[PDB]
Amino acid sequence: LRVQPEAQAKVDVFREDLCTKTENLLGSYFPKKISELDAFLKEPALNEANLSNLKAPLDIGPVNCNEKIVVLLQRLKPEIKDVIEQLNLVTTWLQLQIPRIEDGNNFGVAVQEKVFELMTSLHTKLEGFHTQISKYFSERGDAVTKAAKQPHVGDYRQLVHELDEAEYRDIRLMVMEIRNAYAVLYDIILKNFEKLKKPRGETKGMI
Amino acid sequence: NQYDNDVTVWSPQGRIHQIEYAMEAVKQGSATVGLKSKTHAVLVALKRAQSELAAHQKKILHVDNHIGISIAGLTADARLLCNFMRQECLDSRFVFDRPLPVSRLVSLIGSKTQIPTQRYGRRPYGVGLLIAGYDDMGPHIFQTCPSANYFDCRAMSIGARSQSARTYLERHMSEFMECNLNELVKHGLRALRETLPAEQDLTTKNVSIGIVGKDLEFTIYDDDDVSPFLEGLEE
Amino acid sequence: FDRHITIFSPEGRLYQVEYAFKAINQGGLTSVAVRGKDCAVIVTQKKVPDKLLDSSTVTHLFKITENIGCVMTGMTADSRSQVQRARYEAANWKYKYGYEIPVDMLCKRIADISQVYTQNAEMRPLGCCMILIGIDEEQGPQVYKCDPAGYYCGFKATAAGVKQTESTSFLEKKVKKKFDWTFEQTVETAITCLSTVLSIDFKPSEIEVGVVTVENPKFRILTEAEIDAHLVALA
Amino acid sequence: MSRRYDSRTTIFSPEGRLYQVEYAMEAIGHAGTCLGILANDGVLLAAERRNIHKLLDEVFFSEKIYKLNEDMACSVAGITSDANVLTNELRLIAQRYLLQYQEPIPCEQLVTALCDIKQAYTQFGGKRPFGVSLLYIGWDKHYGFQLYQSDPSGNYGGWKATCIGNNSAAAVSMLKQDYKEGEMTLKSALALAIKVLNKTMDVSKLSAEKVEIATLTRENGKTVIRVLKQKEVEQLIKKHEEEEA
Amino acid sequence: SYDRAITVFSPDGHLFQVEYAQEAVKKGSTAVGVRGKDIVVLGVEKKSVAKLQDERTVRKICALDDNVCMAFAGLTADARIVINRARVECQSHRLTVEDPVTVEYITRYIASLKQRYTQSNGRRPFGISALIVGFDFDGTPRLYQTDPSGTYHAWKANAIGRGAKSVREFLEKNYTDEAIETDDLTIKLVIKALLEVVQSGGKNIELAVMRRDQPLKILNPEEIEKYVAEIE
Amino acid sequence: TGYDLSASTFSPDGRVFQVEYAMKAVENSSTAIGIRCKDGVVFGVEKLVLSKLYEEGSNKRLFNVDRHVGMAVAGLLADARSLADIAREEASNFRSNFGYNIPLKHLADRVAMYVHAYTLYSAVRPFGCSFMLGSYSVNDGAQLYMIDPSGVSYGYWGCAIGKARQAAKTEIEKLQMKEMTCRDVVKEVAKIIYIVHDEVKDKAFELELSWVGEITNGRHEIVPKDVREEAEKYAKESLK
Amino acid sequence: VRLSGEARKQVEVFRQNLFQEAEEFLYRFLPQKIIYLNQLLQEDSLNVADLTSLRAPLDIPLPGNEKVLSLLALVKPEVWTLKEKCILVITWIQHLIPKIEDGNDFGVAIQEKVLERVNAVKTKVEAFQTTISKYFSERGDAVAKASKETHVMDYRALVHERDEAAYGELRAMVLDLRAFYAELYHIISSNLEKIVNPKGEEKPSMY
Amino acid sequence: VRLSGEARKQVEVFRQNLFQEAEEFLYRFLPQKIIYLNQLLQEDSLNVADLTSLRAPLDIPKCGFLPGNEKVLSLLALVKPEVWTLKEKCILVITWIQHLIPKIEDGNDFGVAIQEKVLERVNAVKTKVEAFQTTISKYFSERGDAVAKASKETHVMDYRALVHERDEAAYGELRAMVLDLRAFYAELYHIISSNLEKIVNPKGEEKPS
Amino acid sequence: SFSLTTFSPSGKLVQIEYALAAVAGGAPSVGIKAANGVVLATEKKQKSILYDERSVHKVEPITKHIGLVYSGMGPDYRVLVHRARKLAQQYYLVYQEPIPTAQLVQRVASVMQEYTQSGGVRPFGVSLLICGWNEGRPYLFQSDPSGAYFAWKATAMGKNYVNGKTFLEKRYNEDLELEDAIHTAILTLKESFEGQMTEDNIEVGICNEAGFRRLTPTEVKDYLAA
Repeated sequence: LRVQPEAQAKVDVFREDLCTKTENLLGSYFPKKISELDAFLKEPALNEANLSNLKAPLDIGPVNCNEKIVVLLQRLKPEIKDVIEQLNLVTTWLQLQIPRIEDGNNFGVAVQEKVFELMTSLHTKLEGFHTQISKYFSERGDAVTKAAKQPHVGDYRQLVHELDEAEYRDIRLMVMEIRNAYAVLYDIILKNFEKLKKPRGETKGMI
Repeated sequence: NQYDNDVTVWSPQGRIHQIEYAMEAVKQGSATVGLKSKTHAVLVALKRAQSELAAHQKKILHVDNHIGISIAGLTADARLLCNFMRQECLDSRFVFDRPLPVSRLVSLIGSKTQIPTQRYGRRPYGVGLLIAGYDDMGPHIFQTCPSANYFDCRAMSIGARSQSARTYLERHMSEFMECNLNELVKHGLRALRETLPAEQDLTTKNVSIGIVGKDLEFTIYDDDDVSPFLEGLEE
Repeated sequence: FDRHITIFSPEGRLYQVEYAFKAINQGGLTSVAVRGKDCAVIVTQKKVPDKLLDSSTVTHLFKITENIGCVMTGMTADSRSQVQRARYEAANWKYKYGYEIPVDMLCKRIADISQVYTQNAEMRPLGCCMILIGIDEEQGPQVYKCDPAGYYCGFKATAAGVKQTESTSFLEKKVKKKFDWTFEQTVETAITCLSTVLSIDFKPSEIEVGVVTVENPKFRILTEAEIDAHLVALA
Repeated sequence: MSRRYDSRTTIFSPEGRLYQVEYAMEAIGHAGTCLGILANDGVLLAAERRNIHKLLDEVFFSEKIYKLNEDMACSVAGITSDANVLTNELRLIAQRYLLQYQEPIPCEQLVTALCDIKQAYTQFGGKRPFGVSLLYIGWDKHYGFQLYQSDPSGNYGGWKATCIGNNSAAAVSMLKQDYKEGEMTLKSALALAIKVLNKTMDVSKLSAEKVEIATLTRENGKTVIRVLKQKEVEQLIKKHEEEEA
Repeated sequence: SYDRAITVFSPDGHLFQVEYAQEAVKKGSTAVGVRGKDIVVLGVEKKSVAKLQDERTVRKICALDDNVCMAFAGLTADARIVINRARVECQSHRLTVEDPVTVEYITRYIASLKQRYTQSNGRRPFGISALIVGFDFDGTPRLYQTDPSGTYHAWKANAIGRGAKSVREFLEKNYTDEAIETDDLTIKLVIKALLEVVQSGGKNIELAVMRRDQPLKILNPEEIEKYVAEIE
Repeated sequence: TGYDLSASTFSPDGRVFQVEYAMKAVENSSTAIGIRCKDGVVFGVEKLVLSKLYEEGSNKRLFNVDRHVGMAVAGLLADARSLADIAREEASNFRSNFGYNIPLKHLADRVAMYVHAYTLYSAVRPFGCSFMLGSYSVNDGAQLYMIDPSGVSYGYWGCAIGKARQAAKTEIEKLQMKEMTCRDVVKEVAKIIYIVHDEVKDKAFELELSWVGEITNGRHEIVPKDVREEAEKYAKESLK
Repeated sequence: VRLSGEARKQVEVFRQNLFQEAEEFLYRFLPQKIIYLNQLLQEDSLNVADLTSLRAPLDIPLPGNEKVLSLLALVKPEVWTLKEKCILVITWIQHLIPKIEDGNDFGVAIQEKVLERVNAVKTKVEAFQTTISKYFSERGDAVAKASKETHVMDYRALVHERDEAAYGELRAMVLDLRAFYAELYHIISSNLEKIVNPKGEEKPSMY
Repeated sequence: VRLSGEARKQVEVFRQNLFQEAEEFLYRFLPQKIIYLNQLLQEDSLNVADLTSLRAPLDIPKCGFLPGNEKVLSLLALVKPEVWTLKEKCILVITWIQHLIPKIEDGNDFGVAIQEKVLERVNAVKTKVEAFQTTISKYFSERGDAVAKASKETHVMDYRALVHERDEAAYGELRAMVLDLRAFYAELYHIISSNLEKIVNPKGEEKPS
Repeated sequence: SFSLTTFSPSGKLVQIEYALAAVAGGAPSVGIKAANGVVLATEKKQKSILYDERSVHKVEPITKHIGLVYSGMGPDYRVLVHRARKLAQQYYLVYQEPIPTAQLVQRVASVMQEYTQSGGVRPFGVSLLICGWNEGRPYLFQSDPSGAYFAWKATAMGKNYVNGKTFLEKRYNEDLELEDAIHTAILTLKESFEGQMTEDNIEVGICNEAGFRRLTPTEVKDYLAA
């Protein structure tokens, strides 16, 4: 193929843009959000010792939700949307830093393969975390409907109360997991950066 | 699978794949043909050039005054073994002061190829040989294999597409005995035609021959003497 | 890994040595030898599967020297190979130490040969175990057995081949009751031992029995006429 | 001859390292603590004893301490098997020196002579390398009192004070603090080594049997090497006990 | 004995063995040398710790002859074998020829050992690369580096070890006809080349210089601080 | 499994499969038979014609180890000619040692010992050929021995090697071969050769016969073409 | 590195403070929860195997069960608190993972096996809470369909089969939790040498 | 550990029970069930060549009763006890062979590996036997739901033709199961009896000590 | 020709590790050094009466004043026997004196080292226990396949050797006569051995001022009377 010095340079600008983003991620974004979610977990709303107050009473239309849990969901979701997109910036950056396929200097190549797969595994976990949030939306609404479908059994209202607990319990766990999603993201990319951004090549021999 | 790694390990059917891969190495070389009469013997060798500007390689190697040979296989494996064949023939005139019997020489060729087979780490010699020679009993056409097997032959054709020649060698085998030197060249060059493609056929550049006879010592012809030999021959 | 060459297994065993044991039962024969008061008798089965097979050329009773008899249980190829070397070692004793080698020192050097095969991964052990008899001028008759591992011990009676525990079980009947061991009465137990386990009732032509006594220190194989005299009388 | 049974110990790692060499130093890392100190008036080499049993004899001399020649001595940390051959080879090398040059061997020559043998086995031959690290002490006419350290890879270097085996980095950290270059003598270095040996050893109740101390000094033109008797070590224990508490 | 082929070809023809040997060369300490007019200057960083290790046994600057010295970066164990065997052959040359050894004549022998031992049966390739520098007849200096693959080449200025390419970038740009014109310029240029790889450096930097027929001289650390004292 | 890779490695059942596979290669070789009688030992071999392009007398399957010792090999021809010269070296070194012709039992032992030597080492390979050894003398008499790829010799009144063996051995048992004379035995040898070969896979062949005994004066000698054709006509009385 | 030189020290929060805080959890929190469940195993509600004595009175041709709920009040915080601490153990191992290197992977393989066993314990407590939610869903659907069924005494009587199963499983959960608490400290403390210090870094500088 | 002499007898009597059951299964149950199922294959019920006449069409509407196929039901009553008896007795063979595994070693497990390969082949048959038990209950769930679905749907008649496929597929499976079951008893006898030497004695016990 | 013994990822030798595990399960063997003599009592067990006890003996002398017992493989021991005896020969060739036990065990243990390095060979599977008498002071040494030789007043080797060491730790102390050394060596041997104890089941030998001598079954029966 022929070389186009204009359009291909713009592609190189795109790679350098992801390099500048990755530098802003490691230097500023990652460590500041980690300490931000740490203080976010210290919020007394996530430290609640009594989940009986978190149970939403159902009148069995007079149907409501727990305002504390829903707001805690609305506080966690943007942090989940931030970790997914910043991870996609790292995911594309890792792939574009992989050199051409050769037989030699494949040690660092296999290292870039394992580190790249660690971010795909995190991306799958992050999608599952937000899915559980939308999952409890359908499960709680249907469980309240089942309580009104049979206005006798009390286990349906206890199921919604258990779902209210299941929501809040998963919130505090996901806050730790999203905070770990930042820490594991920051640790791995900081541990492969300095000499591991270009681990092999650019040496060959003098002659 | 695991049984092709060396010669020594036998396959569960009792076969050695490395010997098979050596016997298939000979078929990857040039196609040469040879024949003998009740008097003379003619070895027709096909020469191939590496490129268009490159000269044609030499497929004929002079061994003894009455003996000649054509090589088909790995070039250097023939060379080291040619140094062995010539040494044994020089040793024959160094000791016995006589031309070495062609049957005795080929028996020494097989013994040299039996040595690498039974030992691990040694590769067998992957070159095949079509050798001819004249003695008190007349001319003889012999063929050798990298498997160390060697046969006595009236006429043979080795290399790729050799059966179209061998089929020709079967039909005219009755005439091969009573023809004279000029006719043996005509049958030999027409036998080479069957191993050749349908485009490039016969040129004195890439085609060379050699002849041994009753009182005639082995002599190699290339161009000047081959040109009248090609004249007067239909395909 | 431990099951290919001879090296310590995870439990500290040697599987190549154990397969050398399992190579003994692959012979398809059973032999027995009993140490008597004045005598030592070996009884083994003579197998002639083919009518064209020469019976005189098939013998399981071997002679290491004049006063020492031998019988081999195991791979036939390994058996005849060890006996040739056993005769090389037995003659080396006399050429060095001056007198006929005793059965104990003979089993020791033969066992030391198997020790070299075990410790070294270059050479494989032999799949044959040797049973030697004889009479020492001091302690009387001496009957020993050497396994391919190199272990030998003084045996009042020996058992080898397909039948081992069952052959020894019948030998335990004689030694525990403390039976009188004489030339005929040891042949009485030896034939009965192999006949009851295989359910055959061997004929004189089906077996061969070597014997050695104080009055006849020279080892000799009994003739079918004598074996028949030791059969009907023992029936 | 089967090429499946060959591990090919000459293979370089993708980082340019040798596996059999790195595994050798790890086996040395489990060896007992051995240290030495270069001082103005003499050299001091002390070590612990890991084997402790009521039925042990030890009717010999020291455990990990050997004497190379009249003017030199060594310690041992590693596999005791490979230590016996190295101790023999060092003595053979130091004696082959006495053949041609007929003089006490300089402490630098004996080190580089064995190290050339260590790297030859890692270079070729297919045999495993050596699992022993050695410390060297002695005096020579040129450089005087000397203390050296050797690694199984064949690398060596001069040291004023060092430690090998268990608790090596802990003793080295204390040598960077208390040790005074060109000031403390052999007498002061003796009390310092006992202090380092007691603090770096987590096993309590240090006894004259559990530890070993050897001194080499030159007095009146003759090299004097000796191993302190258990009573003499017990006297030093009584001295350090008062110092400690 | 142990007889088998160690270094073998790959599908691409490259040799994984030799390539890994050059990786150990890259991880060695930084050493540099530069050809002056009548002088040559060698230098190497030293990584001594806590005044403990003696400075007598650390020296990586070795002399093959009165007119030929050298410096190495790589495995310190393999260098001691090559330096010794080079000196044995270098003086065996003076046995064969009364005239001294030209720097090119010892380089061809040295690199030849890295050729043989790499392709030899059962042997191992060397993990070192060294700069052989010296003075030929008439006083013309020469600087040669070997390769674990066995190749050698001539250089006006060269460096080895970690960051060897970075030192050459300094040398490639700042080496002109103005460079190494006098003694003061040669000394400063070699120091300024090492000033970039200075990391907690101080006195630890070691230097040596050889002038015409004078033997190799080591410049003491006190004059190092005096020549580093002038950076303007 | 890896147990049958080298002959030095034993199988889990205590066997060497490398020697077994060398025996399976012998089963693909052409059939050769022999019979001993009071008059001598008669040899025969089925020599398959591979092509009409081969000269008469090519690929001779009748091997002569020593003046009184004949040999017929079925197996790999490469290992056949190897052991052929090696067996001649043992007979020549015997004469160079003891000054006469080696007896057939002593020759079969030395040859079989050298066959078994290669089964022990993993750096070599065992022989893939099996052969019979006949001999005749006035003191000994007609003798026939066969050596397998494992290097073990067995005395035989008759033997068959190659593809078809057990079928030819039973046909020999149906009639007493001892009282017969080599003139009448070659009539049965050619009779068995025609029974073994049919036209299914193989196309054509040639009869290679050899005699040792009183007719040949105790020396190994090939059968002439005149007697061979006459011996065929005796078999043509029934086969045809 | 061209990275921002600020907030990089914030890793010492989870690499030192939370790191040493997770240290205290091993020899203090974990054994405190072992003896805690030992008191929970003394509850007679879990120890009764009798179907009729365990099951609550059921009015069907609507009462619930508060006896299992009081047992759930003990079990639910135990499976969740363990799940939270297992997340801390994952992070505690994450900071101990060294940088990319060839050798010294033995301690790294230990960190991978132990962390995978922590994910196994996390999977078990998720299956515990899932079964806890199934107590309300299955029994809630059981008595709801049973309320519609009159002439059927089979499906109506089979409702109490999951009522007995709830008690037997919760006691099996508490027994598994005590095994989990013991295995966490036992596995980590045994490998503690290689987990905290996977690389001794005794390799000579050879400089 | 320590235990009373009566507890030893409770374990020994248990081992003696499996010994008599495994030996009786091999030399009695196996040859009896092979010829028993061979007679069922010779029965004219499974020899019917025309499968289209074996269908049981039902009316598609005080509604009338809707029985199944009388021939399939009667043949399921023959196949079912052979499915249970074969499964139950193989389990006793799985148990009896499992007790013959000696103390776990690090090698010489070839006899144990043979025992494992026997158990794997029995487990492979056991799964196929459980698949036949599913097929027995399949005909009742498939035809039952399909006929009532064909009953409530009078517009789509070919549901009954799908029910007719359940008739031909069942009868085809009826002879197939009886043929496969008889093959299973034959495979068990061939695997157990031929390898019985290595099952009872997995170790040659060549120990020279 | 390539070394079969290599360094593990943990630094230990893998091949010699199984060698030590092999000698740990051998025949029980004990020894005691007390007063002017050393008592060696081993276990020779025969599986049947057909076995002749006079043909094979486990306790073998190295020389007049030195003797040796073993727990481990049979074949590897006889190889040690020939080489150690030949080493004592080559000793007496050069030095023309009885060999000291310290020098005998040292160079024999070096042979065990040679096969942890040289290729194509396995290490020895035998742990040697050496007894010697020189200059009036008794010697009891213990060597294993690793090549490291130690010295002990009393020890145990073979199956259940840990119990024999702990038993002698409690029971055995100083000031025990040779007569008490035999009876103490029997008591520690009664613990490791199981079943009826006869003169053929145990093979006992001692070394004293008169040199190393093996006990006859007659006097062993006298010690079987307690």
